[PDB]
Amino acid sequence: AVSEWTEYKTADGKTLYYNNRTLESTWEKPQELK
Repeated sequence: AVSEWTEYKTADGKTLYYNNRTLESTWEKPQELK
C-alpha cells in the first residue's frame, strides 16, 4: 500500500511493517500507515 513500510500480515497473527529507515520493524501500527 505505502512505499515506506512493507505490509506484512498473516492470519497466523503477524502485523509487521518492515522499512529500511534503520530497518525499523513496526509491529505497532505507525502513523505513516493506516
